[PDB]
Amino acid sequence: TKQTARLST
Amino acid sequence: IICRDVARGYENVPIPCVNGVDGEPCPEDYKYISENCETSTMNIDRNITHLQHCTCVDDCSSSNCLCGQLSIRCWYDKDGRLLQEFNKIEPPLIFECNQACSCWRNCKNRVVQSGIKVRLQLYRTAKMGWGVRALQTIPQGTFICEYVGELISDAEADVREDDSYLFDLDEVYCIDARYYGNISRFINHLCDPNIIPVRVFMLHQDLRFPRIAFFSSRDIRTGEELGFDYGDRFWDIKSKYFTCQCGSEKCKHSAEAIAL
Ligand SMILES: C[S@@+](CC[C@H](N)C(=O)[O-])C[C@H]1O[C@@H](n2cnc3c(N)ncnc32)[C@H](O)[C@@H]1O
Ligand SMILES: [Zn+2]
Ligand SMILES: [Zn+2]
Ligand SMILES: [Zn+2]
Ligand SMILES: [Zn+2]
Repeated sequence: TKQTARLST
Repeated sequence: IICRDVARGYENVPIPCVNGVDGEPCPEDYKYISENCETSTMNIDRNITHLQHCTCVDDCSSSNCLCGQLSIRCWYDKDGRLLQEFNKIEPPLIFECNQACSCWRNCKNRVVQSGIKVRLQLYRTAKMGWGVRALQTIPQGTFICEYVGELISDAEADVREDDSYLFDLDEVYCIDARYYGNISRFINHLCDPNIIPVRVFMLHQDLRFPRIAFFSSRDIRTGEELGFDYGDRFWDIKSKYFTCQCGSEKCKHSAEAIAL
């Protein structure tokens, strides 16, 4: 779980 | 028909911008770049002696091509489109031929490195701001464009105030297309996507830095918006600020679906 939104494959 | 080319001549083809929906001018709060940039010390491994390469003197259509083998097989057909049986849910890593290979620049394993071929348009959508649509028919498996922007660390991405354009490359690195980006920064999320991102290696094989390539996952009609599934690492965070407007009956992130 991260603090910022990440698009991903 | 508002801007003739948002790429300012940097792509193989112009990418016009139009707005037939509201009064917002074509966007200019970013720097268009056609290839990934660095803003800190990254030291991508470009050692040519480090490159795995093939010894083919044909067009690299044979199964003996090492570069194809690194990719499990070369997934490009004679027209540079992904094979139908390409794994669209869990894509393999693609290793294109490179400058260490014996083959010529026109071999069959160099699709992404050759850049944009299809006619695209930046346009204003009804409900998701700017988006990208096709100005032509695009058969399934066609290379569209690369997700291009600012290469930053995992740590740096996570203190970025604007987290609307962050793409995780896999301890990992991230492409932020907020301040620096190409046409891909404008592609919206669709719960019923027609393109998929694929990790590709070309002029280097530094595994920290795959390049992100979008291919059509099905045939696309002229005028259809392009979109991919951004994924849960995006929506888990973002849904607490806004909901999905893709309008699909299968929508997973609508105001409703979240409530249901
Ligand atoms: C990579 S940008 C896409 C380009 C954006 N529409 C623009 O005008 O700059 C991602 C942002 O676009 C908007 N967006 C993308 N897909 C959306 C969707 N399916 N529903 C609602 N907003 C979306 C959200 O604001 C999201 O943070
Ligand atoms: Zn080869
Ligand atoms: Zn090769
Ligand atoms: Zn080759
Ligand atoms: Zn949706």
